[PDB]
Amino acid sequence: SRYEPVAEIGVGTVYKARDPHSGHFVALKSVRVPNGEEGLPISTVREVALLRRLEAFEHPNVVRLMDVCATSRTDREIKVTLVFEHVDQDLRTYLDKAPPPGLPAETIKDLMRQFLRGLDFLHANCIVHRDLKPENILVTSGGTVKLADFGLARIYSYVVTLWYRAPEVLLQSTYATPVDMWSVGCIFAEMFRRKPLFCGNSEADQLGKIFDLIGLPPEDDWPRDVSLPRGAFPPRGPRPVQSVVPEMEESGAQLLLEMLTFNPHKRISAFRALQHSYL
Amino acid sequence: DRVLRAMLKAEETCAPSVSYFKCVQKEVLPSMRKIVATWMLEVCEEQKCEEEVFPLAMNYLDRFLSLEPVKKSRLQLLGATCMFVASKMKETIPLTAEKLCIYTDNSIRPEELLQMELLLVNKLKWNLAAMTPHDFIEHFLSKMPEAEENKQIIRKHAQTFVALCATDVKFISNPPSMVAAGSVVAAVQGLNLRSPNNFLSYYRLTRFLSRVIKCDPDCLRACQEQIEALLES
Ligand SMILES: CC(C)n1c(C(C)(C)O)nc2c(F)cc(-c3nc(N[C@@H]4CCOC[C@H]4O)ncc3Cl)cc21
Repeated sequence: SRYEPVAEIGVGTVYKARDPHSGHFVALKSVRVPNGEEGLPISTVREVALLRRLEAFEHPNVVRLMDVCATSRTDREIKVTLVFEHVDQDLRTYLDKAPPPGLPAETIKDLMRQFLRGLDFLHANCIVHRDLKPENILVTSGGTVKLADFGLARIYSYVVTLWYRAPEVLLQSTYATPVDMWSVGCIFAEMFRRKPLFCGNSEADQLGKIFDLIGLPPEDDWPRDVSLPRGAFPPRGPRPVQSVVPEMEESGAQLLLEMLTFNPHKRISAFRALQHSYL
Repeated sequence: DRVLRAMLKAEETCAPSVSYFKCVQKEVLPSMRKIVATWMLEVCEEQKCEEEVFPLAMNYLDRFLSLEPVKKSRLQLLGATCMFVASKMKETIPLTAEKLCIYTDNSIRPEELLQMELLLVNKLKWNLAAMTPHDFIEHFLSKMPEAEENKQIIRKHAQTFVALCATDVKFISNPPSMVAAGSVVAAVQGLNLRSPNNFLSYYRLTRFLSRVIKCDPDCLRACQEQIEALLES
C-alpha cells in the first residue's frame, strides 16, 4: 500500500500513517543499509525475511510486520521501510499514567506473563532482542503487551541508555540469549517502584550500580575475558531486593533475583520464569 | 503440529496465480518458463547449490510473474535474480551476481541483476522465507513409518520429483505441501514397486498424507499422477 503519514510517533524516526485501503494506522521505521557489489546485503535480506516468517505463527505478544519496501536506492545506500501495525502506547507511558499507589499486583503478573510469552517466542525463533526497554515494550488499548524493534541488529549496526544492559555486555564478555532476561528483571522491578532500578551514565558506573543491589561477584563467577577487572569495583555486599523494590511478595523477589543473576548460565530463562510460582 | 499449521498458512500467503500466463503476462509463455527453469536447475547442479535453492527460486519467479508483466527478453534476468535471492536465503556462501551472469554467457551484467533484486524483493514484500516442498517432505518423513535408511532414499527420489515438477506449470497450481506429498507418494510407490517387502508406507499413503495437509485425497492423487506422467517424458 502507499500509506499516507498522519503524525510522528517519535525517535531512528518512526511515523504514524493510515493504511489507504484497510484504514488501520501503521508505524513506519526506515533503516539505511550499504549498497555493495552483491546488491542488497545478505544479512539484510535474511534478517527482514526471517522477521516476515514470524507473522505465520500469529503470536499475540509480538508486533506484526505487515509490509517492507526498499523505497530508496543510491550507489552507496539502500533505504528499507518497515510497516508495522500501530500500538497506541509504550510500557513507560502506561507506567507513568497509572495513579498512586501503583499498578495492581495482578496487573503486573499478567503483564509479566505476556512479556515472557513474547520473549520466549523470540528466543525459540533464534532471536535475541538485545535492547529490551519499556519504550520498545508496546501496550495495546486492550492491555495486550507486544514486543517491538527486534531482529534488526545486523542492518541497524551498519546516545542510548545502559539501564537494562546485562553485566556481560557492560563487561564486553559474552553476548547471549540471557541478556534479555536481565532486562526483564530490570523491567519487572520498575513496575513495582515506577522508576528505573539501575541508572548508570557510564559502562563502569552501570556495573557499580548493579553491584550495589546484587553485591560484588566472586572470582569464580567472574568471566574469562573482562574489559574491566574485578579489583576496579569496591567490595559490596548483597542488598535485599525488598529494600529497593516496594510492595513485592517474597516469591516475586526470588523470581526477580533469578532474572537479576550475574552469571548468564545460572540466570532463569523466559520459559522457566513463566513456570515460576509467583506467575 | 502447530508449526505445520503455520507452514500451511504461510504457503497460502506466498501463493502464485494459476492464471498469470493469461491475465498478467503478454509475452512470457510456459515453454519459456520451462527453458528458464531448466537453465536454473543446470546452474544449481553445476554450482552444487543447496537442494532447496531451485524450488525456492521457481517459487519467487511464479509469484513475480503473477504480479508483474515481464518482456520475454527479460525472463532469463528474472530467473537469474530469483536464484540470487534464493541463494542468499538458503546458502552459507550465496552465488555471486557475476557467477550467475557467467551462465548467461555474460549477456546480462551484475548491475542489471542488482536492479532486478530490488524489484523482485519489493514485489514479493520481502516474503523470502517461503515454504518449499523440501520443508514438507521432512515433516511427512518423521510421521512415516520407515527406517532411517529408507527415509534417505525417499528423501532423494522425492526431491528429484520436486525439481522435475518445478519445471512444469503444475508447480504454479499446487502449493508446495501438495507438490511435496505428491512427490513423496510417487517416490514411495516407485520404491515399493522395486522392493515389495520394503517401503511399506506406500499403503494408502495418499490418504495418510492428505490427513496431514487436510486436503482432498483426489487432488493429491491427481497431483501424484501428474508428477509420474512428467517422469515418463
Ligand atoms: C519508538 C521506538 C521504540 N521504535 C523504533 C526505534 C528504532 C526508534 O527504537 N523503531 C520502532 C518501530 F519500527 C516501530 C515502533 C512502533 N511504535 C508504535 N507506536 C508508537 C510506539 C511508541 O509510543 C508511541 C506509539 O505511537 N506502534 C508500533 C510500532 Cl512497531 C516503535 C519503534
